[PDB]
Amino acid sequence: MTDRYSFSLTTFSPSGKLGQIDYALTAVKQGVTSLGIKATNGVVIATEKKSSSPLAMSETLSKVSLLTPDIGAVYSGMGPDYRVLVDKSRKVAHTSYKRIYGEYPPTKLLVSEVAKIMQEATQSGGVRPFGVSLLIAGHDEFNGFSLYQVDPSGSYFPWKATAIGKGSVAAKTFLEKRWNDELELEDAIHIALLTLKESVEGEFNGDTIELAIIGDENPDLLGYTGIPTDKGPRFRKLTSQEINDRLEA
Amino acid sequence: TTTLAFRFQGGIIVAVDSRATAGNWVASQTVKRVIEINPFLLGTMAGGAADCQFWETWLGSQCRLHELREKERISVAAASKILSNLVYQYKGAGLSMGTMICGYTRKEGPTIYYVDSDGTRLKGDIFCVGSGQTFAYGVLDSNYKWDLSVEDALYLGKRSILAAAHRDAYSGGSVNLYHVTEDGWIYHGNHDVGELFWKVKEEEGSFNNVIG
Amino acid sequence: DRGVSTFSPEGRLFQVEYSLEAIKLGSTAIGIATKEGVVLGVEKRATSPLLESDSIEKIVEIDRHIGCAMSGLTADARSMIEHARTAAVTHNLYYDEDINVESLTQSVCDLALRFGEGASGEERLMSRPFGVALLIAGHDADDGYQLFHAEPSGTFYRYNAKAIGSGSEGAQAELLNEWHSSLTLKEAELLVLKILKQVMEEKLDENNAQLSCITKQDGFKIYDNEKTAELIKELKEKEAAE
Amino acid sequence: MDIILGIRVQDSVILASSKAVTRGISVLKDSDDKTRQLSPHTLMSFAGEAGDTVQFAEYIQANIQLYSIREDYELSPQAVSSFVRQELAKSIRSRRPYQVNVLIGGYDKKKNKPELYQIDYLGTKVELPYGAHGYSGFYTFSLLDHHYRPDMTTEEGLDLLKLCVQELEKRMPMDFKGVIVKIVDKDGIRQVDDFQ
Amino acid sequence: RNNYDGDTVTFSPTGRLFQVEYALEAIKQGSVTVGLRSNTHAVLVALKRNADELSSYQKKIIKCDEHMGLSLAGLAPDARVLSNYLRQQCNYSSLVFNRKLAVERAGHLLCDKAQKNTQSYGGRPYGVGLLIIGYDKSGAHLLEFQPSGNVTELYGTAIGARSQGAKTYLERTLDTFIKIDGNPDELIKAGVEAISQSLRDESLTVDNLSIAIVGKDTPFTIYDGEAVAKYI
Amino acid sequence: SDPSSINGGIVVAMTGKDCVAIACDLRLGSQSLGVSNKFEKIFHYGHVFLGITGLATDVTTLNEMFRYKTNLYKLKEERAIEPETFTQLVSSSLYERRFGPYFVGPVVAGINSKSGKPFIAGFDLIGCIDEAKDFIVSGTASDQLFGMCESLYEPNLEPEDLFETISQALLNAADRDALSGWGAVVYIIKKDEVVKRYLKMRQD
Amino acid sequence: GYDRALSIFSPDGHIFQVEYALEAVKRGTCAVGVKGKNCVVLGCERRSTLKLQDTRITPSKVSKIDSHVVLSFSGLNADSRILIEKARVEAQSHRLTLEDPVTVEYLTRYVAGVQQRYTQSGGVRPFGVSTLIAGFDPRDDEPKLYQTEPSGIYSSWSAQTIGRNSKTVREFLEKNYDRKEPPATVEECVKLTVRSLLEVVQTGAKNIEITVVKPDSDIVALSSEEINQYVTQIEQEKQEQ
Amino acid sequence: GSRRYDSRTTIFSPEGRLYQVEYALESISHAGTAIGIMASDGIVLAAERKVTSTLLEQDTSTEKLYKLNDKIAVAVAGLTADAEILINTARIHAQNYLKTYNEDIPVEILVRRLSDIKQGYTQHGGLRPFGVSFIYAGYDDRYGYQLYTSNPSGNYTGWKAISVGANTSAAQTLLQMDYKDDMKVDDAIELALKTLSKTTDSSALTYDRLEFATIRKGANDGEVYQKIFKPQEIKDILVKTGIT
Ligand SMILES: COc1cc(/C=C/CCCN2CCCN(CCC/C=C/c3cc(OC)c(OC)c(OC)c3)CC2)cc(OC)c1OC
Repeated sequence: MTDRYSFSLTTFSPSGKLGQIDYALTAVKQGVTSLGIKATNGVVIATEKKSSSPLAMSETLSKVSLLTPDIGAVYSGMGPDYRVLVDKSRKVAHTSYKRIYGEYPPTKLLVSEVAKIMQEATQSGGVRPFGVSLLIAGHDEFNGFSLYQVDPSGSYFPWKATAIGKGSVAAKTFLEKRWNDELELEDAIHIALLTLKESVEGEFNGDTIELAIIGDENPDLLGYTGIPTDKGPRFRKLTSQEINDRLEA
Repeated sequence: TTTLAFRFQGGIIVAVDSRATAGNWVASQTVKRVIEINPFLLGTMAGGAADCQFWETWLGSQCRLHELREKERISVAAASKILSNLVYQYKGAGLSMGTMICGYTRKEGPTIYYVDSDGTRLKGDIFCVGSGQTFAYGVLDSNYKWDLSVEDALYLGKRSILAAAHRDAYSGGSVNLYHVTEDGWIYHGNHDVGELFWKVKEEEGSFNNVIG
Repeated sequence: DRGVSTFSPEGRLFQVEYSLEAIKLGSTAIGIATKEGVVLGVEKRATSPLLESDSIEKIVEIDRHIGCAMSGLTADARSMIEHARTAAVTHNLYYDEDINVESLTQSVCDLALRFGEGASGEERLMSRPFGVALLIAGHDADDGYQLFHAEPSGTFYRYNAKAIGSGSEGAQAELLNEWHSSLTLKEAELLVLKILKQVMEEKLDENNAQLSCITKQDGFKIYDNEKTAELIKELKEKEAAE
Repeated sequence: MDIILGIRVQDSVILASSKAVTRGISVLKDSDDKTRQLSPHTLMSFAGEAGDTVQFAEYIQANIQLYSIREDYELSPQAVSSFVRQELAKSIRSRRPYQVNVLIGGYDKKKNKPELYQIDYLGTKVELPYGAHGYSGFYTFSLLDHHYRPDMTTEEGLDLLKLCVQELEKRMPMDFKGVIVKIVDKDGIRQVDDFQ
Repeated sequence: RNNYDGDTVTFSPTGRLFQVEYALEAIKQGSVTVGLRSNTHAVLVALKRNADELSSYQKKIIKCDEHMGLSLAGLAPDARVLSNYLRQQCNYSSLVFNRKLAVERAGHLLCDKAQKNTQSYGGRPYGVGLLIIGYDKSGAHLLEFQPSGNVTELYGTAIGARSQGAKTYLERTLDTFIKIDGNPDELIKAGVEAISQSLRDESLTVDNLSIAIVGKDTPFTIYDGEAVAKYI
Repeated sequence: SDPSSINGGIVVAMTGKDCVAIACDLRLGSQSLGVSNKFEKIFHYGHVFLGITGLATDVTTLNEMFRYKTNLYKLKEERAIEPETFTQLVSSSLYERRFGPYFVGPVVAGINSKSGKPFIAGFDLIGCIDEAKDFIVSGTASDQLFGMCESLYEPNLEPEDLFETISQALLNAADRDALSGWGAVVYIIKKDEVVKRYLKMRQD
Repeated sequence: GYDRALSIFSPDGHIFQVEYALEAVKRGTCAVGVKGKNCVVLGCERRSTLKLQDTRITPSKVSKIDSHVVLSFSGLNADSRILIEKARVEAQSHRLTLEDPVTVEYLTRYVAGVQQRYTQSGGVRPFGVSTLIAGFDPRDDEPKLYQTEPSGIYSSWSAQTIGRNSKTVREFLEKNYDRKEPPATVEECVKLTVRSLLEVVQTGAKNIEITVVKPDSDIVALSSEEINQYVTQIEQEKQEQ
Repeated sequence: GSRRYDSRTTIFSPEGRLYQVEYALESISHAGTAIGIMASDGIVLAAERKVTSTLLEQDTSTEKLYKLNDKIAVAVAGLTADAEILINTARIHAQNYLKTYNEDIPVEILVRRLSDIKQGYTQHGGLRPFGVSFIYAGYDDRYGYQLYTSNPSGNYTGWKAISVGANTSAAQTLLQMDYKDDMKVDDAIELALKTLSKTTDSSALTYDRLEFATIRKGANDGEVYQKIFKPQEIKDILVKTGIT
């Protein structure tokens, strides 16, 4: 009550920088590394499930989130800002898309919509920018597979592969010299597993690593049968047994 | 009731009766159906007594505020369009008004607007309004000359109201007369239809089918 | 920094106080109240000789029995004058009579102090106090001829004569000498002309000062140049005499 | 009922509007002009509910005149009529709908074409060789369907109109006190100084 | 130098509210006025101050109902607002309940009114002091209102410029003015005598003197001009 | 007083083999009075076709509105809307007015530019979707239209066969309808091309 | 709901946001108007910051408000647009409600009022604009010229100027305008306008714009050529010395 | 109170300039360079993508060139997100115009509306301005081909050729040298590429760092085509000029 901050909290400095956006960006850099890779037939996004205390619970720490049955997201930076952003994201996919066209938004559109929410926080009265960057991976029918990065400025760009947070510069360099445009989904997973290794300081197993694929339709994950025109979600979060299983490489 | 206004070479003659009825009951024979908006503008009262008397007084307030801001006499056009526009905002709410806004400016000459609660606004030379209107029109229509004298114009307006006071059950009491010049208006008295009928009958030879 | 409605340690409203400063920067206006009427004069004070001297309006009519003189930021006074005009007319609509000079002035003053940034009560919608002051002259049947000074402090005082703007104290001191209870109206005119000529930067003439009066008989009239020019001459001869 | 007629000929548009104004039992006026000029080359005639007609007409005139000064451009007749059509379609679902019918007559100075638009109080707009609101169609449309030619002169169109008004003057119960006739061409808008 | 007085919403580290304290000071600048009461009456006497000998003297007495009114020392437009709001609650009392509003009750209303302006940002405290007299169902009453929102009932008091002279007088003659029942012309002289302890240095004219009386046989009535010559 | 019947008009749409057809009369009346013989009731936004019968003012309003929305759809999605998706857009836009609806009866027709599959659909005035693979009818002569189609219709008709059927069904139904007629238009639509023929009919 | 008091008094009694608005005016391209015996001319100065400027689609410095009254400004451009819209609407509304076009004074007084309000309202800054408003009253032959400042003050002027080096041009003007003999022809008036403008803008007949208002909605903007002939003629009348 | 934290984004400096606008213009000076040139038979829009990796997607990406109409494009220099808010708004305005008048919005009217919005952010509401400058390319039948510029002050102007973003002094000087009224679209295309070639804050100009669009009259008189160039197209035309 009596929210009197109707003036903007992000202004232009005389140098021409938007301070709060730079600082938010900075908070992202110090965040745990996460990465994405686009293969021919799928996308993988990955991050580190850095447990604070070993008394904390691994599953409880989700950093990889379904947005749409064909769209996943992951982040680096301030986790609460992300959780919030995920829920606005899911709601907007329904509210400005599913409830109007009867289908889920294409991946770029959902992205420009998260971008919109973020931009407003760099301009609306009384707020600070979000302290996160997201990688968002999806598949719609007309654009196929895609992978985007969205920053606290509201800017976003499509990537063949990228990474954000602490080990981003090393990861990006390593990714650059392993990415070709003929990777299967499976290959790109292996590469993602490699690139994560360098950035992960300590223990490196299926319970300290999170992984998602945006891939084939899983009619096993639909929950119902009888409408052949309705296939499963393309999004799939890998199991710790699944990660560990191919960690033998 | 019966109210009339018409313009001629000498300005505007305004004539009205003064009877108010509720049902069959004559509530008053003494109502002022001419509203003196300001020394240069007259309005007439028909339909709702309160609606005319109220908003035309309010009109007088708006006319003064105009003269203070703009340092000049408000045009009869502008005065009437204020009344009209107001009324039109209330359309459907049940206001009842039928009225001539009358004035004489240098820019316009003698000018009459008819304005009603339907949102109607009409410039014209002769108007009659009310239950007695159809009688007064007949007298007016067959005697109106643009070049009527002032004495004669005053008569014609008076005789037209008498005509309607006689035949219409809802008009009567007395006639109130006005002359509107460019210098403003002049009241020309209140004449009881009682006395006036007999004088007119005797001196004019009309109303032959009445025993007197 | 600090609020637009804060108190100084001496218990004064900064913004109000700073507004009185802008006012002393304004062209001079003087009023004198006689028993044959009230006179108001203002120093037009034109910026350039290309400016049309007629277009300077510092004495305005509020109702037929109420006149106004202004000094300060004169753009600020437009809306006050509007509210005063609306008030005198509204009162006449509601009561079929002329509003008292006192009450009209009290209504203008209410309009001041209505400033701030969210003072919890209703709506104090106005960023800053008015930077202009008024001499409100009038007649009514209860209190005869009357002169008022309306400040941006929402305060108002009744004077028998009062000057505001550039060289008020100069003028006021001169008024304090020349004013007595039995001044004629024609005297008060020459008197306003005198005291204006002292304190005006330029030399006095019908083109750079303007005079007005409010009389019971004729209400509020602003004098024309030819009318005023003649009173200048009347004073010039009066003053070449021991 | 009030008479609102229009016909567009070869290179001009003709509008005919009844001159009578009746309040209940009296004909208060016989000299009424039921048109407003929107642009130098666009005229709108109107008939319908008492207060609504002029209020609407003047509202539309103000908006077209404001557009014109803001752009130093005279909006095309088709554009003016799309604006009016939307304004009526808004009002039909408002708290008190303007009950006004209109014809729009304009010369499209850009296309050198006369155009005529018919729109009712509910937003139904249509473009026509000739049109009428109210009962006016019922008497005159058999006449126009017959004699109308796309290549008529203004003189021929004025004759065709003269026929229409005669049919109306003989079969219609109401006395509409004749019509005012106005032409919109490339030189703008003029009123026939004497008709019938 | 000190950083705790830019608004009314800030406590100093001492626990003080400077903006309120500053407003308090506005009062002391305002011209003196005195209140006192017996058991049958309550008098206000106020010294209205002019600006010029060309000017008028600021009315310091405001009537709130037929049984209640007040004197103002300080910023005037704030006594307008405050008194007008008092005319309202007095009115409400009479319209809705046919009950003359208790003088105590008006006191509480003023306090809560003033308090609101000392806890909320963007506001300023009231810069006016008020003394309120009235005769209600429990006799004569005198109240002292401070812009902090402090109201006290007292047999007598004074506020404003050199207020302390009158106030001291009153403290000693208390056994004597409270026992003057049924004689108002003398409760006025006693009020005028107390107000003469604060003159430095001027004589009370007819133009600057303002008495108000209210009691058992008298509705709140304000005496000015010739009507006060009697007590000079 | 029945808004859906002030102006009159009909629209019918059918599917054939790798094609669809959509047709409407050309009438706009004011009850008994014929007003215009050129009031087309079929619109397009890309390769998707929309027919609208019902109150003429709402027909026009609805067409302008889906123009506006499908334009915006293109600018954002960088593609043209498809018939399935557009049907959903129609349904939800009509339901936005559930308690003061447009008095219309939309019909959608088009070929899905990716699947090539022929699609038609119909709605009521508040947006309920009728998707059928045979025919959809709407208008003042809808019962006539229903009777005709149910008899005249075979599945998988080649485009030029389909044209004969849809035309005969529209024509013969408008002729048993006082409020339809005054001309007709037929669109034959394939993913390749679209043909639009005006029909010769009685003018009474 | 941003309602911070931006325009406030400072202890000398100045309102610094209104005064800094004047600074914005001094910066803007010069503008001038002078009253003929039976016309008014508006002269403005074309910005010479950059060229490759498209001349037919760049906003001109003079705007028609109604068909008989023009407004020219000096100062922030984006600011002036807002003021122009508001007045164009009031011009129409005034005609809609009173069945007369606005007098030049009325419209000036309107615009003035808008600016004044921005000097006294929470959450807004004053206008960085000063205006010249010219034309003729309806059914009147006498020419009108008014100027408006960001403080909301307005007044009438035989001739006047605003913006860059207006102080210079004003000097030229007061030493060249005989109030008892105003340029009693369109030519004499258009000439005197260029003489004033040209002695601050420098040779550029492409750096000058002219618009002429005559009685009854006769409003005409001249091409460079008409202006260039006016330039050339006083180069010569001067180079005869 | 909160008054302390208020940057006061809409006040005048003592020289009568607006801090945030001035500062916003500064921000835009660091953004990729974009160019608009108007020929007798078209308009060219060219722009340099500020950021590129080898992993960035070329075709799937936009940051400089956007459709407003089927008749009007913009080139963007500055804060991408701030531009999309302003772009979407403009897109809606144009449709509003089309729905009202059944005519496409004339380029200027769209441009004026959009400048008016920016203007507002510098006069009320205590918000930061948008960190965006816009080059507008479009056709209407009142003025034909038009080219406009708008910036955070809410000011707009019309141009034959113009540049925004980084190194505008260099670019303006270059266009001013080689621009001719009788220029054709193929010429303006080349002049644009070459102006970008000499102002790049980077070593050599490749296709994958460039965005390109052209507004033509085409084969059919009456219709205007908007061509937003594919990577391979930009690449090919890069070869056909003296580059690559
Ligand atoms: C002279 O004094 C008198 C006057 C009268 C009659 C007064 C006439 C005044 C003139 N008018 C005022 C009265 C009313 N009037 C028109 C009726 C208005 C229709 C309302 C309406 C309702 C609707 O239904 C929803 C509408 O929408 C369809 C609508 O259109 C928008 C309008 C006509 C004009 C009767 C008297 O006898 C007892 C009398 O003597 C004492």
